[PDB]
Amino acid sequence: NLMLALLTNFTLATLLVIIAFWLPQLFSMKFFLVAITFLLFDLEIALLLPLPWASQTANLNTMLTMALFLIILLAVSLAYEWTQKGLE
Amino acid sequence: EYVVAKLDDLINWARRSSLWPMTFGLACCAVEMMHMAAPRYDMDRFGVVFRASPRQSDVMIVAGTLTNKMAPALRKVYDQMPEPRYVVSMGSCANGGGYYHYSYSVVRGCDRIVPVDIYVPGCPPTAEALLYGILQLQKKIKREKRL
Amino acid sequence: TGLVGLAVCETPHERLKILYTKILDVLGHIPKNAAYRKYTEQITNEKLSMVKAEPDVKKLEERLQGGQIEEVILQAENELSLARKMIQWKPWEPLVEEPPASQWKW
Amino acid sequence: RPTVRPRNDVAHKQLSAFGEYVAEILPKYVQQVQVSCFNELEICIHPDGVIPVLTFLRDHSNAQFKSLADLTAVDIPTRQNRFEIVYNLLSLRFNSRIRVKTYTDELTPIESSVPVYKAANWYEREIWDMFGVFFANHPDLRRILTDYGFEGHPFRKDFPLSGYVELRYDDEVKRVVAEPVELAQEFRKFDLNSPWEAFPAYRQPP
Amino acid sequence: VLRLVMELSGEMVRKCDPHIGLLHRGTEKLIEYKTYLQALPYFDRLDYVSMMCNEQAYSLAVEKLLNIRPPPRAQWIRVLFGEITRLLNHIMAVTTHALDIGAMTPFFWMFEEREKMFEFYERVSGARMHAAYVRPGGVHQDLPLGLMDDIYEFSKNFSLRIDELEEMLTNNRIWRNRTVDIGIVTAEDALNYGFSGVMLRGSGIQWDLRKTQPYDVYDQVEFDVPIGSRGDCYDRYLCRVEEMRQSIRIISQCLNKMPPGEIKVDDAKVSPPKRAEMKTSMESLIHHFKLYTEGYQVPPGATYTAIEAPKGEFGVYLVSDGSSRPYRCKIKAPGFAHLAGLDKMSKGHMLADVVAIIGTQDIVFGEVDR
Amino acid sequence: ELLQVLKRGLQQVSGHGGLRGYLRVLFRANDVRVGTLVGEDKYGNKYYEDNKQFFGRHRWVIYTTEMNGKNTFWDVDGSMVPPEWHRWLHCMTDDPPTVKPPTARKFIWTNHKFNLSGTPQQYVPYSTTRKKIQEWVP
Amino acid sequence: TYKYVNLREPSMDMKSVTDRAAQTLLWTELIRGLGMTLSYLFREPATINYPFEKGPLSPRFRGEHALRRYPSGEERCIACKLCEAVCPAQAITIEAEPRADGSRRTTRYDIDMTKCIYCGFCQEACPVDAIVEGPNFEFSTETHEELLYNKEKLLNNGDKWEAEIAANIQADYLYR
Amino acid sequence: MINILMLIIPILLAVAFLTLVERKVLGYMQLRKGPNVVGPYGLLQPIADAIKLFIKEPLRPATSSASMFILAPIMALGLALTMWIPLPMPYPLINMNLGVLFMLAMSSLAVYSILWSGWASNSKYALIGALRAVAQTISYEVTLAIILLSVLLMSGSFTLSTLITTQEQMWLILPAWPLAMMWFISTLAETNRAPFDLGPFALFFMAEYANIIMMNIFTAILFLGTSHNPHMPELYTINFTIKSLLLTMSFLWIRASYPRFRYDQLMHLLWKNFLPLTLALCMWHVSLPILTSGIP
Amino acid sequence: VKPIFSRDMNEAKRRVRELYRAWYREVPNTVHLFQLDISVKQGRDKVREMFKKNAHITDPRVVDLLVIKGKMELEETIKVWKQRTHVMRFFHETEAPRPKDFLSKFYVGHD
Ligand SMILES: NC(=O)c1ccc[n+]([C@@H]2O[C@H](COP(=O)([O-])OP(=O)(O)OC[C@H]3O[C@@H](n4cnc5c(N)ncnc54)[C@H](OP(=O)(O)O)[C@@H]3O)[C@@H](O)[C@H]2O)c1
Ligand code: SF4
Ligand code: SF4
Ligand code: SF4
Repeated sequence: NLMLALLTNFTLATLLVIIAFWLPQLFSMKFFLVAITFLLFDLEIALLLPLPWASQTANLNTMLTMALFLIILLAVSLAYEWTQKGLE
Repeated sequence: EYVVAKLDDLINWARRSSLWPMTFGLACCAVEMMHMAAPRYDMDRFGVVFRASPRQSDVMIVAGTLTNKMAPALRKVYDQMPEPRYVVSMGSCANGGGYYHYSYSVVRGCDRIVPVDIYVPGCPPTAEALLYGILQLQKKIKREKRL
Repeated sequence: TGLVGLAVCETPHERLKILYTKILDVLGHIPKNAAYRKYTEQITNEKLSMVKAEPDVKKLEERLQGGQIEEVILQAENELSLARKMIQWKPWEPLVEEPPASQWKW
Repeated sequence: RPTVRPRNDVAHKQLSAFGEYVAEILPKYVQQVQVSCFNELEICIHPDGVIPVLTFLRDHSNAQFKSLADLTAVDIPTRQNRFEIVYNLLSLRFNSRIRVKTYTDELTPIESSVPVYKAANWYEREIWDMFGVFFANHPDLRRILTDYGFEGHPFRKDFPLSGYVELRYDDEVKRVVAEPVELAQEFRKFDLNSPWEAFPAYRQPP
Repeated sequence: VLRLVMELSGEMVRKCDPHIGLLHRGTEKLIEYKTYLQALPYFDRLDYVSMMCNEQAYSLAVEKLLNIRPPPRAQWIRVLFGEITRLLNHIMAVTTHALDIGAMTPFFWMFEEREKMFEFYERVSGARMHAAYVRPGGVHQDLPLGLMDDIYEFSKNFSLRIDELEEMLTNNRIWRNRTVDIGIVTAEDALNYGFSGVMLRGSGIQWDLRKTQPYDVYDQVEFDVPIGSRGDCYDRYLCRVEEMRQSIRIISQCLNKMPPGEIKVDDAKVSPPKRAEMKTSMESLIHHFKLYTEGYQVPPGATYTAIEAPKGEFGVYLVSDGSSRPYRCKIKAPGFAHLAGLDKMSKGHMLADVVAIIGTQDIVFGEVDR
Repeated sequence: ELLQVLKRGLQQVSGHGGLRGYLRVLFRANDVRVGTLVGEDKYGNKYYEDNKQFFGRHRWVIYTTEMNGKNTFWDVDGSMVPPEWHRWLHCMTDDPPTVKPPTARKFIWTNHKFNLSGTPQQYVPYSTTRKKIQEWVP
Repeated sequence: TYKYVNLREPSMDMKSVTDRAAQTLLWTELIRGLGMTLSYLFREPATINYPFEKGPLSPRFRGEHALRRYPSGEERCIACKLCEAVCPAQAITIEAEPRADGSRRTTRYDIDMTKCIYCGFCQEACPVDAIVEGPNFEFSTETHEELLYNKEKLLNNGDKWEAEIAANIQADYLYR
Repeated sequence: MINILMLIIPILLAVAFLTLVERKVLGYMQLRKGPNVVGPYGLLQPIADAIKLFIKEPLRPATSSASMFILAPIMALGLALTMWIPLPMPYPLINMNLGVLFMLAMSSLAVYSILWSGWASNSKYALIGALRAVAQTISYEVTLAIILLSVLLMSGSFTLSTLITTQEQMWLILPAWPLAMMWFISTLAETNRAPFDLGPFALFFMAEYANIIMMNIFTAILFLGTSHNPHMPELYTINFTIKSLLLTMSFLWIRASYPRFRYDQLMHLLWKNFLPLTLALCMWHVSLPILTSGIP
Repeated sequence: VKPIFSRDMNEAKRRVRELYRAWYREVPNTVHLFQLDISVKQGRDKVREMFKKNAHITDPRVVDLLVIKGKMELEETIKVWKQRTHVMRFFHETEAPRPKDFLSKFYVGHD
């Protein structure tokens, strides 16, 4: 069971907190541009995720031109990051 | 009855095993405190860890001279420390102003700011003599909380 | 080739000659009776003769500097500022200020 | 002499030329007293103009000093004029050390050396701290070596070594570190001063 | 240790005003009451790293007041211990600088070797670090028979030990990435701060006190002064390591040239006589009674002396009376000069760069006092 | 080369004690080492030397079990060991009971004392002067 | 003297450019820097555990103060106030009174450990060699009162170290 | 189902007994002696740190905002321990339908552990430094996904069990030569304190050092393998542990040998320099199964 | 004239007035930003007793130096500086405090 496996880890993690809790008795907007680019790149990663699991039944010649195409534009988005990104 | 007396020593053994000191670079004494890291005379991972940190550390070594400018500064560090706290006044300046003393700026005794448990008398406090300060601290922890 | 200092070693001759000729005129505006004009002029005229005789030689730069032309140009650059400040505030020409109290020995 | 003498005088006459050269300008505004002893030169300056003296030695065709590096001050209560701010200057191109002094009492403000020398402002803060001499037209006059809640000026010979506010207790108040307590341990005042005069020629007639 | 009030436009520093002086011990007013022999151990306890390089400036200042030369032997001990401090300081100028960055190994690699260095100090003087060894009468106590063979034994293994750092730190990409291009100041405006040791010496001006002004038997010993080109933190670090490799040359030449003779000044108005001498003869013990308790009886006059510190200078300015107590002096450590540079050094740099500036300038907080 | 390294460790454990002896040099002592021992000191102090190992090292030495009245074997500081600290321990070359003899004057204490610490029978401050006398009587 | 720190362009053309680019493309010098600590790990560490092993010292070393005496009884300290005036910390205090009849040797003798910066000056200024600095490390107290030394007594209790002092002073007469 | 407890209790001991390795192996690098006084070789110290911090050490919170601060260590320890479940090993506990997708997911949610700690403190002084610590982890997770896919596109599906079978004769270090170099650096971004560094505070140590072992094991699956042997589970268990331990030494190697890269120039190593390099190799790894037949 | 200082006689008095307004506005601000300590009203009473001891005025030279000092010890709060309720506190907390009387001081015996 996956449900039994996950819940056992969290319940033991909660118990460790109580041990320390119960027993003893006596600005800058330049960071934002980095965070946004993380999200926009990971969505291109999300489109490029199926590649090892997808390419099994589909035609290779039709895929080859389209598979590289996403990575090329992923570099063009980084090419726009070279024309003055900032001090970061 | 017998289990009560033996379990108390086990908690005291935990502090006898490892003690994390504060790295105060406020002295010439602090260079001798860096000789505790120097391999020839070591308490490093024998008990001492040089990670320090203002909150996680159990021990704080007041290294040498303290001025009236640092008198409110060192006091707020002591409040951030956990309840099992031991203060070592390593150096003659820390004991009661080795030099200066009668001077306007230097605070006499350190105990006027922060209470001291272990005193180390040496100006250039030789690493050999500095090894006593930690070993005596481990020996001084004998009995805590009877009832 | 570049000098060790932040001032860029630029290949420029007669640049030293312009600044040293400029400062001589500034000295001959207000002070005349003062010794400040009478003593500084003969050092500058002695240095100007070395520039005219030696054409772009390192030995000319070695005379009373020995740290290339870039260090010698800095000596001329602040010379105009020092002469203008001496002309503005009277000290060399006039002497009339009060004497100190009689005590010196410790 | 082999071990008794440190160095024979040879550059003393060469350094005496500077004692004439600056004095050849002869300002009552600047020059006053020129003292030269033990391969060193000392000049004291009239309070009215200190900046024009410091612009001199800076650059200059005959002698290039530039560095007006180290800056001291003397506390002495014998004279009618109290303090004596002493400038120690060093040349890199010329290789010589000359001294600039001030004679004024300087409880009243004195002209600053900030426009001529960049690091002079940090030393000027120390003189206002220890001695209490204000510099006119000074940028950022802030306390360095003195305490934030310190009264008076810590160096002046008029008050004791221990001071007035020095001892800092904790005791009764949970957070507030004490100040008003004044008592300290007894500093033994030594009265060791030898009978008979130490050296001839230094004796001044009353 | 340092407060450092920071002004940050987004991430980089605009204004860096170091609100320092948190360790003003108050040596200024305190030395005024003490005699010359009494004031000696204050100078060692001023700077946290230099021991024999300290007192050296103070003793020579008294020696320029008294006009009495130290014995020819004692002067050679002064260089042998003057260069051994140039080892001690330039170890800490590298190790704690690397420890402030985040490097763990180069600190512990050198402190094994540095702990062997205090074996020399213990065998030559009482305490480990600070010693009342360099005095106005030259040198207090002679070198024992065991030490002179140990200096040669140490120096033989030292050349490989210092070169271990170069194959560890200088060759690596990290230091050519981090320390390169931080506060490139070499102009006449850089000269308007006056650092003396490193900085100006490290980049730009070829001036040094070692060659220009002799202290105790100089120019006779062969010296090598490293001068770079760029005023960045990396080239200001390279010269310090180049100082260390070209320092053993002096120590070896100190071992080569040692004339046997006097340790203190033979004239018993400056330095106390021998223990075997004072017990028998009369005048020796009376001078022993008066050189202690009472001071020196100094000639009056204002004198300024500066001997090259590995950090910069010790510009001692002693003003003297007829009395035994020196009335006011100021120790001009480069701590006042280096921290003043942070107004220009921090211009267009990150918070992490500021830590690298303090380390390369080697601002050990004991410097700032006078 | 590989066989000689493993055999050297086996000889060290077999030499000093055996099964119970090796455990005393492992649990109580920080480092285990075998070599020449003097074995002549006040109380239960051994003080060994002559071992090469490293520069500025004079063997295990070992702390005494019950020095005067502490009665401790697990934890012991440098309160133990009689007048030998300036001898074979660090400074001098000659051993205290072998070559260089301690000088007799009948002023030095016969039994060695431990550290004062926070325990009773420790160091104390005391007044010296008889002060200014004042008396009133009927 | 000049030594030069600047390399002045190590790369010129083709062969000299590629290897300077290779160290920045991958690492190489970081792997070379990894090898420095690698061999440093294998070589034996110089470490001294204090409760069993002891560190190196010298015949002349200054620690805790102790006053010596003559071989046939008698306190060696003569009471001068000599060591009092030399003391830069003013840790040592001395008030002297005549001992019973004839002899005049001390009454008050306090050395502060709250003060005292350890010089050996009091060892040097002493003509009779009373205060001789013994090889001492062990001193740890709960209070200042327990730390500062009383009227001789605890200083006279330095008999446990006076056996070492007598050995150390034999390396002190005619210095080293 | 008893095996879950046989993958938490010995794992919590492995994080505890790291304290020996993290300063003795690091010790000999710095020529210092680590643990020695506490145990025979310092084996009693790792368990002694637990008695020190858990039971006796009390709490002093800055503000304690109801649910938070006492919830952040649960997210820290919980996500670190759940990462052990999808691990292939000789045999995995409850094998997922897709392996590596679960591995990347629980690591991307492990960013919250340093996020909620920044919200726990009321002061503005701490949160600016806290967001900077998020930036160290969030940025490298972009590349971590790319370098993963290039290894997968060579051979095998997302399942971690298939990654052992594909490494039968030769390791994956040789075909993925520049990609293996990336996993030495990219893993150190997740609070390892080697290229960049920022009661319940003690619980973060038990979670952060747990991820260090996790990245050591995960690198020994993607790049190491040597042999499988289904008939003999004895040969695989010993050989896997030695390979993982050698990578643990390299993790402590960077911590001692090399200084911090600066936060600004961490975004010059990555993004400016690494992201054009990783995608160019990703472009290369798309063509590889098409140029020569290589499909699972 | 000599020496200048800053102001001449009558002008020096109005410099104190400008200094008084700047310090009067900071005592309500140094309760929320700093600490509660005592009171806002009691803090304003501490201002008036400070200027009473300084009230003499014989020469502008003495007055001008008090302005520079007044723009320093009272400036230790405006630009936000560390004190932690220890520095810049003028009033005695632990004062006895002693009184001036021939019956109160003589009973305790002093000097
Ligand atoms: N605000 C109020 O509550 C209030 C109101 C009106 C009047 N008062 C008065 O003010 C006083 C307040 O004192 P408190 O309650 O603050 O004191 P407390 O906190 O109880 O402290 C007393 C200490 O003395 C020790 N002690 C006392 N009796 C002992 C015994 N028989 N055996 C061993 N140890 C003993 C205890 O040590 P152990 O813990 O180790 O045993 C304890 O640490 C009271 O006496 C009360 O009359 C208080
Ligand atoms: S006791 Fe000595 S070494 Fe320590 S800080 Fe004071 S003067 Fe420096
Ligand atoms: S210790 Fe020596 S110098 Fe001091 S009073 Fe005694 S005999 Fe005299
Ligand atoms: S060692 Fe120095 S400070 Fe200590 S008592 Fe002797 S003279 Fe005084």
